[PDB]
Amino acid sequence: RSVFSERTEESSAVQYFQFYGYLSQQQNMMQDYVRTGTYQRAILQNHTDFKDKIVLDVGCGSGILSFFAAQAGARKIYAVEASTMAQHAEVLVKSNNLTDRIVVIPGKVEEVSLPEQVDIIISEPMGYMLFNERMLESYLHAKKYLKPSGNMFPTIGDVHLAPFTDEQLYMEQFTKANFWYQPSFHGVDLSALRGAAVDEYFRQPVVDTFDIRILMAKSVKYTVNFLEAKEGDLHRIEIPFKFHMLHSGLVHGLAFWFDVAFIGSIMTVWLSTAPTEPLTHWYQVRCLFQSPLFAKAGDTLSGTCLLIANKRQSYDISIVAQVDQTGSKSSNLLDLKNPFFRY
Amino acid sequence: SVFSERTEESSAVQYFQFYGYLSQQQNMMQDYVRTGTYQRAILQNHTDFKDKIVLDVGCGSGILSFFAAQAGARKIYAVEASTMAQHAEVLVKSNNLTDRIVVIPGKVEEVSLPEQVDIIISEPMGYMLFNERMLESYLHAKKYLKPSGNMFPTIGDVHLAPFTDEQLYMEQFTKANFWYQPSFHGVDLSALRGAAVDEYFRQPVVDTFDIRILMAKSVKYTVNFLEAKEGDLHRIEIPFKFHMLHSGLVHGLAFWFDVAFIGSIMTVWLSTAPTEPLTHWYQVRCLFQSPLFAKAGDTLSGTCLLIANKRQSYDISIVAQVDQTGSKSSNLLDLKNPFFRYT
Amino acid sequence: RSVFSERTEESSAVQYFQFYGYLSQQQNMMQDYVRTGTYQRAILQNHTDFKDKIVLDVGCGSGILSFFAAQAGARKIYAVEASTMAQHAEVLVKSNNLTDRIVVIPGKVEEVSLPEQVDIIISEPMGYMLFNERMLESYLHAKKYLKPSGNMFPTIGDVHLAPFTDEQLYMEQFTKANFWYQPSFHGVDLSALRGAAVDEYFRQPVVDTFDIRILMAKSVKYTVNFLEAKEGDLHRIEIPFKFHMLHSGLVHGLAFWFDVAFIGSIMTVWLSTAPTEPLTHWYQVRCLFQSPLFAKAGDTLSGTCLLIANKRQSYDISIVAQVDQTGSKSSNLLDLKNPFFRY
Amino acid sequence: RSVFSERTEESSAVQYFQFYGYLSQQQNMMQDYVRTGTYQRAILQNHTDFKDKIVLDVGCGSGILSFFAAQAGARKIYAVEASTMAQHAEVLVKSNNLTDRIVVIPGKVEEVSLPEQVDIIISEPMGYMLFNERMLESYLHAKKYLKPSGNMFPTIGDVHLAPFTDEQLYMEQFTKANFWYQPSFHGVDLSALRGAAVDEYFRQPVVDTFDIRILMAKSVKYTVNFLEAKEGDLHRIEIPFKFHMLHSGLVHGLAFWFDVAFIGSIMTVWLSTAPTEPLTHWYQVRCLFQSPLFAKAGDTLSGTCLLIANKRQSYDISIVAQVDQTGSKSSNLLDLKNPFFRYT
Amino acid sequence: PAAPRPPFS
Amino acid sequence: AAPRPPFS
Amino acid sequence: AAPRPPFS
Amino acid sequence: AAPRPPFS
Ligand SMILES: *CCC[C@H]1O[C@@H](n2cnc3c(N)ncnc32)[C@H](O)[C@@H]1O
Ligand SMILES: *CCC[C@H]1O[C@@H](n2cnc3c(N)ncnc32)[C@H](O)[C@@H]1O
Ligand SMILES: *CCC[C@H]1O[C@@H](n2cnc3c(N)ncnc32)[C@H](O)[C@@H]1O
Ligand SMILES: *CCC[C@H]1O[C@@H](n2cnc3c(N)ncnc32)[C@H](O)[C@@H]1O
Repeated sequence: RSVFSERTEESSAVQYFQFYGYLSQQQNMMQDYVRTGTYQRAILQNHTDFKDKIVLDVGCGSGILSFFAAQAGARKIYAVEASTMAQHAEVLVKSNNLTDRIVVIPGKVEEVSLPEQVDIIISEPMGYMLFNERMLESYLHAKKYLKPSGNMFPTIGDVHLAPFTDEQLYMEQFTKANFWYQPSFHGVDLSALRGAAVDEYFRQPVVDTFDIRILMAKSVKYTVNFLEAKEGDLHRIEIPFKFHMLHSGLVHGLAFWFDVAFIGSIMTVWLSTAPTEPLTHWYQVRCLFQSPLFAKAGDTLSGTCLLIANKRQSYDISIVAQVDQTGSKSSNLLDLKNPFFRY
Repeated sequence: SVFSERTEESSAVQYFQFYGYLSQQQNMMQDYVRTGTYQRAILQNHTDFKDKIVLDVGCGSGILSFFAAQAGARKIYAVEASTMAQHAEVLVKSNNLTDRIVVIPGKVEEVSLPEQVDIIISEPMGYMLFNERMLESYLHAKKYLKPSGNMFPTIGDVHLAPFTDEQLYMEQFTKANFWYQPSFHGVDLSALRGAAVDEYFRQPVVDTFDIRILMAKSVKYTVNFLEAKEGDLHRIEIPFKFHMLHSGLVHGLAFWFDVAFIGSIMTVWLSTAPTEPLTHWYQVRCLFQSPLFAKAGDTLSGTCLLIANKRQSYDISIVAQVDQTGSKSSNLLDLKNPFFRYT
Repeated sequence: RSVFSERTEESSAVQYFQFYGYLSQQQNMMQDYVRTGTYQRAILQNHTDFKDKIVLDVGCGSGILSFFAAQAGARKIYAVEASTMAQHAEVLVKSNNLTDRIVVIPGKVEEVSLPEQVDIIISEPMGYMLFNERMLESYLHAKKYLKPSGNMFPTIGDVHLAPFTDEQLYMEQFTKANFWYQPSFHGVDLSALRGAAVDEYFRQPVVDTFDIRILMAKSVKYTVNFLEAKEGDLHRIEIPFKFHMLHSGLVHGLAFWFDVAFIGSIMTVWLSTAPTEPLTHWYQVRCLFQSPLFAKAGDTLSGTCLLIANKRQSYDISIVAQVDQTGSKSSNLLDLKNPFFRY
Repeated sequence: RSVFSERTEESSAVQYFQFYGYLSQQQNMMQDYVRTGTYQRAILQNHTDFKDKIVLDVGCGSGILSFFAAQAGARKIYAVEASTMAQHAEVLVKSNNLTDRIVVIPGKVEEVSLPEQVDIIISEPMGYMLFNERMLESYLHAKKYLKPSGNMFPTIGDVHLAPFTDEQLYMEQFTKANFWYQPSFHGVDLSALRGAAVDEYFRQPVVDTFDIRILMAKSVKYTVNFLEAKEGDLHRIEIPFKFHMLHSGLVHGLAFWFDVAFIGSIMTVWLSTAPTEPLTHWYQVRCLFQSPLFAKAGDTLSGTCLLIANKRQSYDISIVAQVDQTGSKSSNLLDLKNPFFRYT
Repeated sequence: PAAPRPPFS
Repeated sequence: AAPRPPFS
Repeated sequence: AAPRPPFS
Repeated sequence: AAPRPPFS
């Protein structure tokens, strides 16, 4: 009956929140020093946005962000977490003698009740490629508890996409798929499944990092302004792109990364997952074309990245791209929920 | 049905989604020990398949049914509940075996077969043999088996042996001690260290090891698939009494399994023992909460009790003591969520 | 209506003999010091087989072998060449003051007329893989002019074949065929020809050299005895093989090389094109499988190589090989007249 | 029986079309982006010359040019091809869902029958040095299917000639031939064939590329207008030249390249193989003089390049040249069918 | 069936 | 976690 | 000899 | 389509 349960298969939500119940997964994100340190930097450097304020922390996990809000002078912090990690968060609140300022509220942010409106919302709603997990809609949904002119940390999110050339990666995945090309695997002809194997392997986004020399054009930006957007805006995301090739060669796909900005009263702090920046636990995301497109320097590669939200808390991505000069055209579908962790 | 009564829907969804991926079929097929030995057992016992009715429980891509056809099977019913059954049908057609291999999508507890069979083939072994609870579907399929019919595999042996691995034991606390700091970004996390320790010890460790860490001849618990009922797997009590061949600290029990294809011509063995070439099942180890010192010649007695649960796996209770000293330890592990430590 | 014209299409013969009319092609062969040095060694070390004897030189080109026979004291040497190189051979005979001993007779050995029977025939009838060019049949045909006690230089030919592993070569060829995989080459879908492209590229024998460590089993030998064989014996050449694999890995194809032996009265002299020997202009020849077979050390790779002579002065080669232990089977055809020169 | 067979030895035609039956040779040409890209732009950017028109594609190969004509909106395209590649083009027409618009006709354009006249002919008849393969004649022969005011893509072809200096290319010929100038190669005196070896190398036109700084005079141009020329005009091609030397030095031969122009209703597109342009699979062609000719800046190098068609689908090349100010003369005879591919 | 957050260091 | 561990 | 030279 | 491979 809640916004969450109507857009989410129970089976998906069970494993999703089960994953976040593990302390080792909290450690994994907390050890990302770029992510944790930049979050603390954004909050403390903008202490004026928290001093004697009312705060809501959506998906607080162990509560680290609420503790940062407390360090910045918050009057009262509501820390909403839907996994069993909420129990461990309450333990930390009591062991750090902050019961008078951090109030853990177990449950989904779409289902819990708060005693008052808040001045500012803090959260880490970013999945890999930004949009995975569909936590951004929960983050936006929480704005029902936000006073007018209330702030949000992060405030905006920039999605970047750029074409890349990586023949080794394309061959690595093509070689994997060519296992189903064998006409006599122990005497059995698999070749009929060759096509379906290619589809499956190339639907997998490749999550790892890469040298920036593989990019063949200036990135295109797609901005989500969390102060303005409605959760309905993320059900069908359409990202048009028109790249201007800076190098000639084979475009094997598009690389993705994201930045979020904490636009506070003292300064704007950026948290970037770009390949030009130190590595984070989000890495970067690349979508492979089944067949690379050939482009010349000065050519334009135009197309559209259409992200359709599914009830498994992820997106089905369709990427169509064409070299305008030759009409060479590539269409691809990706299952953002089945990534290939290559690093 | 029998299957749905013992399985939570959330677990069954994610379980069959996993087996819907051609890449996961490929992972098992590429295991030469696994695939080769199954082929060897079926072909070298051709008289058990020549002009016979065959049932294949959980056929996946159908490789075992093709092996049964190579051995001269008259009619092969291949049952698979995951969407991989659609790919099996494709391979049946492309291999011109539609007249001999009938693919039936669905659970073996729910589908309908038109005739009894002479022999049932299957790969129902999970890691530690019992994970996935496929052995119960394999045994449940005997309602379609003609009297005096055979089963490939015919018996399953799970082996338990005590091991010493100081490094493995200590790394649990090394990982948990991340929480043992009084100011992680100004936050005191020490209150969750105990919860982190417990979380790691609930995880069986899936990887391989040098056989020199074993300190006693293994104890063997046999399941005879011809005689056993699926009720025999809801509660598996494995008493053990190890005659210690070496002196040292026993940190837990190591698990592997063998399986036998008792054919009319010969008996073929598929083994995942650490003394054999590695397989995709690796081996499984369960730690004691505390190590037990045992002199070479002592007896280390206790029980390993596996209790089936509705997550298609088992809760593992282990108690052990050094009889000559009375020193005791135990542990309780969740087989459904192991740690893949292999590098 | 000669033997040559019956088995040879004229368009093939015109291009064939045009190639051998170029002095640059004579230089290419003559500068193969292994080839030229070994021929001179075989003749001079067996001078008694030539002293005051009548010699026939089949396909003499510029006449070098005839000069070697004259150095060994031959009384009369008939030097037959069907290409225009015969006129250049005449110039060298006169300029070397050997008009009294070397008589150039232009034409095809199947069509010219010799004034007398000869004691020994000398020739270089070996193409790459030995059999290409079908010059061996002209060599055997020339035995109509050979005395009963006569000899042949070379006397026998050994063809060796062995399985190799060379993933890079396989990927190299498959990358070229994958051009015809594109679904939008300048907006044109080429994928329908993908199959024909792979077939075309993999019917090409690869002519180059390789490191002997890529061989996975001891070579099998097929011997042609030029003293005993008849022309018709080379119309259909069937070379069965059973390899005992010495290493595990992917068998990407079979490698071919040949040895010829000059069995003289004084000593036997061998000319080898084996990859364990110094490189010659014949190099070695490899036939690639469209899909490699996987074999384990100790398996047997058995099959047959069938060479059917065609009217284009070459052979249509059929190679069938199977890993006996698993029934993995690969069938391949190769157009021996359309090789890929890779060096 | 047909115009093609009357002018082509059977043995040359078999080899010639077996070569073009290979997908690897289609791929070799298609991968030439200057070539394939310029044809596409010539056709698409003159869409009005193709929209709802009837098209003849002479020697279509894999049919790529017919697909560009369809992308331009042609109604009916007759794609003629004599090699076995015709069967591969038929597969692509089907798999690209164009069986209603493209009709593959296997056979020689001189022998097949077309059901109707066409509005425009498209082809790639250019061999190296333009004239090799003698495909231009099949292209002009095809005009029997062209309407009175129909067009041709390409519309004209320009071959360019220029004298070059390349001391190292010249000396390389004798370095190779001097293999024969030894008195005891394994005891045999080969020196009597050295002269024959030299003659053989000099008869080969050299196919590769070069720095434009080796050209010593502005190029002379010989033009074929495909809308007006007849087949017989290409049996004997006389190209007189009168080069006004821009640099002093030794002239070692003449360099050749060619451009074609697609003269459309909207615009004219040029495909150029000049050494000033990006390299194509045609490269450039150089024909050496038997002896170099010294010429000073300001001198005139006059002479004639005569191309005589032969029945091996190529030309015998006669080049004669002299420096007018000195009378120093040189010539050479070259077999265009057997060039030396020197590019590395 | 993968993990929401990728493993790191 | 996956029923069958990743193998190579 | 090849009517069209090998390219790239 | 040459009978003998170019050497060196
Ligand atoms: C990237 C980390 C997300 C974080 O938030 C929690 N989460 C996810 N979805 C949630 C809803 N709807 N309500 C509350 N918390 C929610 C995850 O468990 C994780 O800790
Ligand atoms: C270890 C591989 C198991 C294999 O069998 C399928 N499976 C699992 N449980 C099943 C039931 N109850 N009926 C039919 N098939 C079943 C798995 O999907 C996998 O392919
Ligand atoms: C490998 C060099 C062969 C050599 O022999 C000549 N040749 C080939 N076939 C011939 C027949 N039938 N008669 C005479 N000479 C023949 C080739 O021209 C080459 O020189
Ligand atoms: C340069 C590519 C030529 C191209 O055209 C074909 N061709 C050549 N000569 C032909 C005649 N007379 N009729 C039809 N096609 C013809 C070549 O095969 C190649 O594809």
